Amino acid sequence: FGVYVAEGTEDTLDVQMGRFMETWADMMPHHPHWVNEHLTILQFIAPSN
Amino acid sequence: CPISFRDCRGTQLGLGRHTMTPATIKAVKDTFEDRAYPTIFYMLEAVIHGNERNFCALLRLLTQCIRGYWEQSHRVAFVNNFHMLMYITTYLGNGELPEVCINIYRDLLQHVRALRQTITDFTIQGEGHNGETSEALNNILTDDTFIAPILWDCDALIYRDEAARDRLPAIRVSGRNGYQALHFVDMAGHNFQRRDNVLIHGRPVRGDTGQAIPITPHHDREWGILSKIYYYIVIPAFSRGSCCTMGVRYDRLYPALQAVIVPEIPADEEAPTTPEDPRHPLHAHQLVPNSLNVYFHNAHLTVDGDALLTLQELMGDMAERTTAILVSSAPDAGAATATTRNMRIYDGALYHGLIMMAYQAYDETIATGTFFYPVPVNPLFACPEHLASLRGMTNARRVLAKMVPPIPPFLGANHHATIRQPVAYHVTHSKSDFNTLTYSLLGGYF
Amino acid sequence: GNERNFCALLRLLTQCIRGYVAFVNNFHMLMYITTYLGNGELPEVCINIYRDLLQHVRALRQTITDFTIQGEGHNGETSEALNNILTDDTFIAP
Amino acid sequence: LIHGRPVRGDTGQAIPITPHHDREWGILSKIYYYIVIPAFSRGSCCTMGV
Repeated sequence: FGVYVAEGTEDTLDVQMGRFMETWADMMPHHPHWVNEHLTILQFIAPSN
Repeated sequence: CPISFRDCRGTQLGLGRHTMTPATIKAVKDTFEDRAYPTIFYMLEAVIHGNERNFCALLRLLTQCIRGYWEQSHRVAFVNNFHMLMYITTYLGNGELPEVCINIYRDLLQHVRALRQTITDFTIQGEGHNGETSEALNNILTDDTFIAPILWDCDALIYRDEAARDRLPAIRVSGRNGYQALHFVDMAGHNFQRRDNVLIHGRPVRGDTGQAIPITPHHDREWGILSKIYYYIVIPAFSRGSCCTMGVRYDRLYPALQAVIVPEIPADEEAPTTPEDPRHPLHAHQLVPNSLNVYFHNAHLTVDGDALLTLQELMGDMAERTTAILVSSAPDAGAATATTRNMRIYDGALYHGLIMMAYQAYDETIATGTFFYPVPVNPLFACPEHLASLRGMTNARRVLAKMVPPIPPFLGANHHATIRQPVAYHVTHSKSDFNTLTYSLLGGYF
Repeated sequence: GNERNFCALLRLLTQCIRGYVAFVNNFHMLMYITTYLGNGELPEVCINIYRDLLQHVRALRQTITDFTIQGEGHNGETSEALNNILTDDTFIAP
Repeated sequence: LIHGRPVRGDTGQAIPITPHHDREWGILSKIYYYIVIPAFSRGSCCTMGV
C-alpha cells in the first residue's frame, strides 16, 4: 500500500477511488510497518522492532 | 525527532517574529471546528474555482454573504481557499466590510509574509547551481518543483516544468502524459462528461483569449510560493489533520445552480431589503422547493434580488471536472548522484479540488455524497471520518481506515512522496500552541 | 428522539428556547439542534455553549482513541473496543 | 417496541427494520451520558418513566 504507484485510468475518479476502496479491503494482509509511530524511543530501539 | 524538540526549535525560530492576536486565533478556531459551515460557500468556491474575473464579477453578493455570516456568530468564512481571501484583501478593502474581519485577514496574510521572510533570512543569497536559486535549494516551499495539493490554473505547472530543466519530469493526467490547457470554456463547449486531458486555465483579466495564443500564467512566481506555504502551514496548523480534500461533480452541481426566484420588480420602485416582504427574495411567498433560495435560507442569510441575478453573468464560464495530477521528479543537484537518478520522487494533487473543514454526516437537508466525493491525497490531509461520504461505505473499510490513511497508488505512495507519516503525527499530536506549531512545522521544511 | 419529528418543530422550538440553557438532558436532541438549529437563528452564545460541549465530547473520544494501539482484533471484534467498555458496542446506554 | 419512522427511507410493514444512525452514534451517546452528565449532576439527576 505504501510503495506502489499507479496511473490514471481515464475516469471521473469516482469509480477509480471506489474500486480502490474495495481493493484496499483485502489488500491488507497484516499490520503495516509504518503505522506505529506513536511508539517512544525505548521500545523502538528495543531489538524486538 | 521528539515532538518537544520540534516545539522548542520552532520557539527559537519564532523568537522575535510576528504572532496573531487572540481575536484572530479564536476566530479561526470557531470557524474550523464548526461543523455547521453552510455548503453553499463550498458551492460558490467551486463554481468560481479561483478566477479573478469571477471574483470581480460578484462583489455585492460576496460582501453581503460574508457580512451576514459574520454578524451572526463572529465566525469568519472562506478560510480554506487560497484564491479568494487575498482577493478580498486586494478588492474588499475600501472599508465596506467590518474592520474586524479585514483586520483578521490582514494579520494572517502578513503573518504568512513574515514566514516567507523568515525562510529568506535563514538562508544565504547568491548561491546558484545548474540554474537553481538558493531559496529553492534550501527549502522545499520555495522550490517550484514541489507543488501545492490543490491547483486550479496550470500556471504552477508552467513554473514547475520551466524550473527544473535537469530533474527529469514526468506528468500523468488520467493515464496519458501531457496537458493541453484550453481556457475560457463556455456553455456551448461545456462537455461535463469530457475524458480528454485538457485543463481549465481561466480568463485573464488583462489580455485576449484567442485560440492559438499560448497559455499565459495568471500570476507571478511567488504567488505559488505563498500558496504552498499557506496550504502546508496554516491549514495543518489549525485543522490538526481533521480536514480533508475531495472532488466535486459539476454534472450534478451546475444544474442545481440555475434555480433563481428573483421577482420581476415593478419599474422605478425601491428594491425590498428586509426578508419580511413577500417581494423580497428570501420571503416564504418566494420560497419554492428545490431551489437556491431554500439553500440560502437553510443558512439563514439575507440576500438581494440583484445579487442573485448576478449569477446569470456568473455562468459565463464553466468548470469542467476535477482530476488527478501526478508529477514525478528527480532529486535536485543538491543530492544528484550516479545512483539516485532513478531514485526519484512522486506526488499527487487535485485539479479543481476543494477542502472542507470538518466531516459531517448527520444532516437531512442535503443527502450524503450529493455534490462531493472524498478524495484526499496527503498523509497530512488524512480524513478517516470523511470516508463515510463514499458510496458503498462499509464497516471494515472504516475501522481499518482509522489506523491507515487511504491514498490510492495512482495518487502517490507515502514512501516515494515528500510529506511522510511522522510529520503528520507531529502536527496531529503536538498540543502546545498554534504560533509555535506554525514555526515548528516551518522549520521542519528544510 | 426522531429527526423526522424534530424537523417539523423549528418555529416553536426556536421561540421556546429563545424565551427561556435548556434541553441538555439527553443525547438524542442536543446534537440534532447543533446539526440543524445551528446557523445563528438563535442568540449566538447558546450555539457556542452547545458547540463547546459537543467538541468536548468528541475530544474525549479522541482521548480514548489515542491511548490504545490499533490493529489487534480477535473473534471478529475491533481493536479499540478491547480497551474500554465505553468504546464497546456490547454495552448499552441507560 | 417502536423504532420511530425513518426519515430517508420507505415505510413498509414487512420491510426490515433499519438503524437510524452510524456506529459513532453509540459511542458518542455513551460518552455523553456516562461522563459529562454525572459530572454535572453528582448523582442528583434521576431516570424514570412516563
